[PDB]
Amino acid sequence: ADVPAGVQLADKQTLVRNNGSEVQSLDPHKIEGVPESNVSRDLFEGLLISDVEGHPSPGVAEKWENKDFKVWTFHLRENAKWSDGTPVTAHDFVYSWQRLADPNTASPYASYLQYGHIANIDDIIAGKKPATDLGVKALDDHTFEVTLSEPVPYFYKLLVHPSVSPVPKSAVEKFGDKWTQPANIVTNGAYKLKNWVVNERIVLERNPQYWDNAKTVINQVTYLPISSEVTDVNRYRSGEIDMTYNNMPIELFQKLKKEIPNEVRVDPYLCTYYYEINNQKAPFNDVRVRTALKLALDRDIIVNKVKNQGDLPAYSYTPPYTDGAKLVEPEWFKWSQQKRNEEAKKLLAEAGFTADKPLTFDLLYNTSDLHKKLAIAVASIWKKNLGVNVNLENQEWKTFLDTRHQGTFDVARAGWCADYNEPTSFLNTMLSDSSNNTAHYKSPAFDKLIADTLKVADDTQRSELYAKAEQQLDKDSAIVPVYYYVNARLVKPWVGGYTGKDPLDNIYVKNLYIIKH
Repeated sequence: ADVPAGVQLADKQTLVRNNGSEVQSLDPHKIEGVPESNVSRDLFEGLLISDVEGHPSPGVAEKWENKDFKVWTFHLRENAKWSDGTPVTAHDFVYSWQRLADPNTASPYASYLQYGHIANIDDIIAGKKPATDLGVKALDDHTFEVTLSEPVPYFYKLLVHPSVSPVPKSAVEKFGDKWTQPANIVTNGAYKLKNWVVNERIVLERNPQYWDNAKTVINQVTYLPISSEVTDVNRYRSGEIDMTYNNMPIELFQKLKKEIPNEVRVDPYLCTYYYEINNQKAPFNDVRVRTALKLALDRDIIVNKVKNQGDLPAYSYTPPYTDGAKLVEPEWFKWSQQKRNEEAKKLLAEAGFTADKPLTFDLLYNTSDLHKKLAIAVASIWKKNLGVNVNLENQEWKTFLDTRHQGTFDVARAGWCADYNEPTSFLNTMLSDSSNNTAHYKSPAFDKLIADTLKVADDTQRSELYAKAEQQLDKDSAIVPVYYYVNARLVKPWVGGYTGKDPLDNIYVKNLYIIKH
């Protein structure tokens, strides 16, 4: 942390953060969510990290170069160490990205190496080539070189993501899936794992071996797994919680706005809230059905009347304020709701849905006040605007992700947040073979538009193809865009260092500090 001149610090430097839910795991190769990444950033540090405002900055790599945006050489700082005191080296990285590529890891983020276009990743995911063939090599203990199959100018921006964080081979190999237990884990970020009580708390303690330890100020941070936004606000206002999770409850937000204005942080956020449709299951494999639901959902009601927390009605997957996005707002978004509603009902009648045999299906969401309340209004809206019947189902975060990967669903509440600030961070997740593709959407035309983005060396060219890829996605009604999020959470007046300027919300506890109160 960079403490401002003259701020007086508290004696006690401890932080309690709500984290939305029980993390799927602490293994960087086994995770895919915001809660998983919150804790990962404090424990495992990659090549680059986001600074306090989100800019890609030095992590384990102190400086790097590229040759034609295809061969990237990372110079690793020499004092980078793990919590057992042993050096962090380029060999750590080679082993880790290899472990991520390997199909026997079954990482949900295995496709991240495709997104970066590391050489040979497609045959490695496919089983055609062993993982040791990945285009990565340690030139020496402090020099890691990456070779891509094509120029990727924004490549280094991908490197702040948890999936490309180093994992310590000797803990993984001797303890298997128990490597992340506190007695077995070894970490290289600012913190170390002190305690892990499933559905109770995760307690991190400062890691003295961390290379930038001298600037770390919080000595201990606890991550809570509270999925009730009401309860998180409640324990924040009671004094137990210092920073809530950034999901706000409908029951209390307006009141909070009026009661504690200074503590309500409302900032730009590159996430999109959508109802993810299972594109390979009947009757959702019929574009008419999918378009009816997209059009009959009333964004003005959901976003401005029922949520009203500063979100913006959405008409696409990629957020339009993403760096490099110049999106075409479709015609249906400008229509009246009644015109959307008529159109939606017409397509369903063409799909053969009658009043005697209505369209009835499930709507899966992750346990949450916010999502339950939005789910009930959507159900109602869809019921009165289109005549469809919806059955609401909640699941704990972990089970919920796993249901969506399984394809054991109809429609599911979803949210995708950028991993790096560029449109492919969203668009790559819809590629036919993406490991992130829980929509189970396969469009050859969609795939080709995105494959062409790196065959041109023009920004305008590349934004126009992103724009066309969003239109293809909208043409197929792959999803139901609801709103672009804002980052809204409560932060105690004494928490210094949360600027609200990173649009990915990549917060590190090593950059925070408690002001004396």
